[PDB]
Amino acid sequence: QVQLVEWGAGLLKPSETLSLTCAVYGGSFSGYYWSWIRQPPGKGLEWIGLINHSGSTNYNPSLKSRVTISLDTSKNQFSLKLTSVTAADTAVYYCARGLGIFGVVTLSDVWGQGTTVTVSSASTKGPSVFPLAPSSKSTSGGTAALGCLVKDYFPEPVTVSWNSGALTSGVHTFPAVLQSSGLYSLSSVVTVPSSSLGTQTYICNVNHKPSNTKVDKKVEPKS
Amino acid sequence: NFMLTQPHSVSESPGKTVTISCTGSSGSIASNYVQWYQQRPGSAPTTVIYEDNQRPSGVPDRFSGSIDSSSNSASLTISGLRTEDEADYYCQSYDSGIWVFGGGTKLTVLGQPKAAPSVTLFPPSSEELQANKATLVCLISDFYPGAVTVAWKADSSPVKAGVETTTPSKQSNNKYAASSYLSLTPEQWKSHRSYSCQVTHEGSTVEKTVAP
Repeated sequence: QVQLVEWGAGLLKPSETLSLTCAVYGGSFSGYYWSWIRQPPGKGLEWIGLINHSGSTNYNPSLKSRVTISLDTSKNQFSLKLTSVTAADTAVYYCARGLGIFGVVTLSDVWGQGTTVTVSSASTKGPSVFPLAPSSKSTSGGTAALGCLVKDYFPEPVTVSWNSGALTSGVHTFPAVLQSSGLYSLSSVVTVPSSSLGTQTYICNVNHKPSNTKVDKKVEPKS
Repeated sequence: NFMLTQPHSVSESPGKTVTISCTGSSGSIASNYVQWYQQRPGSAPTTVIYEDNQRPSGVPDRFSGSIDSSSNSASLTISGLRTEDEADYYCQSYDSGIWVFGGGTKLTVLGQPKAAPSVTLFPPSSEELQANKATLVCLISDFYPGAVTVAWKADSSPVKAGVETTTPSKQSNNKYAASSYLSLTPEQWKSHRSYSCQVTHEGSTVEKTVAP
């Protein structure tokens, strides 16, 4: 049962160097290759550096100036070193098995579990609640969508309610989105009927436990 | 600068045979093997196509792959498309050993009729000008399959300043709701004359225009 593990710090800062190492189970490195692979948020995997038992390496041309992979054959591991970490470096890092010849891996059977590395320097912040008003016109379908927009908070999570839960017809919460500056955003809307619009109260109550922010905002059809 | 790309989504009902593509950009995919990974949600990648035409032990032989050197594209083929095939499909190619991947492929089994999405757009409210902020709101829901792409416009011109698209989640009626948001500034809101949000659902896209 060939097994692999990775480890390291889960939080890194900008302009810092990132250090990892993966451990092997049930084997050696003699003609057994190893790769360090990462999952950018919402994107596919990509690799940075490899090594074999002797110590020869191949590097990612884009991350060549920031990669250093070394083997520790006595205790049977291999280390990832990523200097000068930037916002583009957010990912979860995977070490994988490799069999091959002449530098190219011809076999990747098992994969590591992957360790989480966060690259941000954003402090905790309270959401800026933003009600959104629709066109307030009877569209093709008799549906009126009213809601509030949540932005600029850190970290997760936030849940948005409606009329203290009284309204449930058009309520649809969402997962959060990532602002590149280090804050997050969310969304909430209610799909109320067009006939029942204008006079009924539509209020969302936002919750951000990390920032202890509780804000009540009222949504209006038009002005 | 060799890179991999994968289609955003494909629609196909169970009982048919479906294909998944992955095309190189700068170089030739004939110079390295293609390896396909399947990623069921909440699971680590596992190989399905192996050395361009083989499969690992335990995977049914219906998972067939091929390499086309005419247009530098690779194909993932599933013959007996099953409801249990729902996963994330990735392709592999080597750029001097680079384990690069594409954008990802979401293949869904059709157990429901095709749904034409309805899109509602909300310009930044008046309470946002005093806060020195601005953001277009683009809400899409009630469509299946739930995988669309969004492109912002600024006076009928592409813009990617704050594209933040997150995955559609499950709804109450088994449908999905999209997400794509354009973060902006009050000076930029009044600077132009026409803002729109579009979603390319399958083959036809529906868009609306909002102006300040």
